[PDB]
Amino acid sequence: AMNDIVASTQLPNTIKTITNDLRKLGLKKGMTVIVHSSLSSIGWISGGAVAVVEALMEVITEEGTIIMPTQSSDLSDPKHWSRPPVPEEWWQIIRDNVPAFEPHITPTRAMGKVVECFRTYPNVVRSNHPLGSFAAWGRHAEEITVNQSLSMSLGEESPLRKIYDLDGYILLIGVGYDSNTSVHLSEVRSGACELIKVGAPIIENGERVWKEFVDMDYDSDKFVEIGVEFEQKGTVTMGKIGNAKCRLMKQRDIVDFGTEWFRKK
Amino acid sequence: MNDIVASTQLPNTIKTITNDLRKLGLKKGMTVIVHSSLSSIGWISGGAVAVVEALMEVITEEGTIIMPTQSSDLSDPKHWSRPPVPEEWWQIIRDNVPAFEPHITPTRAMGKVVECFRTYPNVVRSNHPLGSFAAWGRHAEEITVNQSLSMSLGEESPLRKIYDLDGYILLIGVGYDSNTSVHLSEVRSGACELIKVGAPIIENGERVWKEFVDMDYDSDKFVEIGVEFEQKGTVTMGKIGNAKCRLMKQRDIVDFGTEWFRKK
Ligand SMILES: O=c1cc[nH]c(=O)[nH]1
Ligand SMILES: O=c1cc[nH]c(=O)[nH]1
Ligand SMILES: [Cl-]
Ligand SMILES: [Cl-]
Ligand SMILES: [Cl-]
Repeated sequence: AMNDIVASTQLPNTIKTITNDLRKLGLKKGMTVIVHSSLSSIGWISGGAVAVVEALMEVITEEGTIIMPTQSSDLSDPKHWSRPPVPEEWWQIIRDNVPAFEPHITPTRAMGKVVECFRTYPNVVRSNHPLGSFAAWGRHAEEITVNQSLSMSLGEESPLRKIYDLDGYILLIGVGYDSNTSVHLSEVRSGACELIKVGAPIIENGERVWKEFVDMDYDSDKFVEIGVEFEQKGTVTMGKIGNAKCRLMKQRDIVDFGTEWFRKK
Repeated sequence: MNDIVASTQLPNTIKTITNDLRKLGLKKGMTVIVHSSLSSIGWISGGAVAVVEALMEVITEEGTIIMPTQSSDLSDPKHWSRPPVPEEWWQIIRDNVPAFEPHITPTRAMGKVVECFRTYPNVVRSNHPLGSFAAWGRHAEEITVNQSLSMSLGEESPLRKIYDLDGYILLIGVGYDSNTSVHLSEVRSGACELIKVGAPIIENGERVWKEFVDMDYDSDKFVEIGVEFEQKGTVTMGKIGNAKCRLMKQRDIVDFGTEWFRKK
C-alpha cells in the first residue's frame, strides 16, 4: 500500500534530502559502490525511483561508479524454481520458448524499481550474463561489466571480483544481507555450495539457443547469519535515508569475512 | 503469483499470444493503441517481453503500435487522491520533483507491458510531462511528435493522430476505464472543465516547474459509455490466454463518446 507509505512519512524525501542523507552516511564523489535497495523503505519520495537514481549519481558523479545487480531469473531453468515453482509439465515448453537474454531489453526480477529505473539510464551499461548480469555507470562501468563468464557467473570472472579489485563499497538501502550479492563471491571462494547444471536462453552466433552450463547453487539464506556475525566487528556504517535503515561497508571486508566464515563452516 | 500459475493450463508464450491476437483480428499493417494487464492473461513464459514481441510479430514495422505512457507522478499534488498527500508537502513537491525526460521517466499505473515497450529499441515517446505516449512502427514518429502542453489529449495529441489514421484499440484484460482514446470525446464534447495544473520540464537547459491549463480528465463515465457502445455490435471479443479482450476501431468509440457526452 502507498497509503501506509504516505502515512509513515513526516516530510517528502527529495533528490536533495536523499543526497544529504547519502553524504552523511559516507558516500562521496569518486567512490565505487554497488547498491541494493527497497524504494518503499525510505518513505514517500518526490519522483520515486528516479529521485533515488539521480541522488546517487549526484553524490558519486561520473568520476565514481555505481553498480546494481540486474538478475533475470525469469530466464532460468524451471526445474529449480520454488519462488514460485511451476508444474513439471511446463518445464520443456519454457526452455523452447522463453525469450533470449538481450541486455537492453530483458527486465530484472526481484531487483526493485530503482534497478529498473537505473538500467535504462543513458550511459548505463549491462554485463552479458542471461541470469546474473549487473548494470554499471561511471568511471569503471565498462571495466566492471565486460567479459562476465557464463559458467561461475558470480565468481572470479564476474563484476563482483572487479569491485573487489577496485576496493569498492556496498550500500544496502532498507534491505538486509540476503540482498548482498557480493557475498556470493564468498561462496565461490570458499567452495560453499554444490555445482549444478543450469540453463539459460542466449543469442549465440545470431540465433536463440537454450544453453546448458554449470554454476554454483548460490544460496543467500545463509547470508543474514553471516551479516549478524560480521557487524559484531563494528566496521559497517549505519544510518538513515529517510525512514530506511541503511548500511555502508567495504566490499573486501564482507567478502573476506564471508569466505573465512564458510571455510570454518 | 501462485494464483496466476494455478489458474493457467499450459504456459502462454510468444507463439500462443501471437496466435490469440490473430484470431482476435489483429493483422499486419494495422495502427493499434494497446492497453493491458499482464496478470489477466495467465502465466507467460517471458512475461512482458513475450507480449511485446507477440504484438510486434503480428503488426510488423509496416503497422504501428501505440501505448499510453502517462507519468502522473509528476503532476501538481493539490489534485491527488490515489493517494492524496498533506498540503504542507505540495509546494515542496513542485520545487523538487524531477523534470520529465522521455527516455528516463517511468510511467505510473500503465503496467509492465508498457514499461517494457517503452524501453525497446526504435520505440519513440512524445514529450508531454504527464500524458506522453510511446509508439513503434511505420507511423511512430508522426503519432508522437509535437504534443501540446495544454489540452494534452486533445486535437494536437496522439489520440487524434490515431483517429486520422482510422486506427484500432486493443484492450487486453482491462475495461473501458483504461480506454485512453475516450478522453478525446471528453475534449470534443467539452465534458470536463479546465483546471490549473503543472509539471516539471527541461526548458532552455534547466529544470522549470511549468504552470499550464488542461482538461480535468475523468474516466468515471467510460465504463457506462462502453457498455452502451457494445450493443452496437462493433467490438470483437476474444481471449488471449485467460484475459477477455476487446478489439475495436478508434473512430467508432470516439464519435459514440462525443455524442454520448453532449446529450449528458
Ligand atoms: O516463476 C518463477 C520464475 C523464476 N524463478 C522462480 O522461482 N519462479
Ligand atoms: O501519490 C500520488 C501520485 C500521483 N497521483 C496520486 O493520486 N497520488
Ligand atoms: Cl571506492
Ligand atoms: Cl582465499
Ligand atoms: Cl528499513
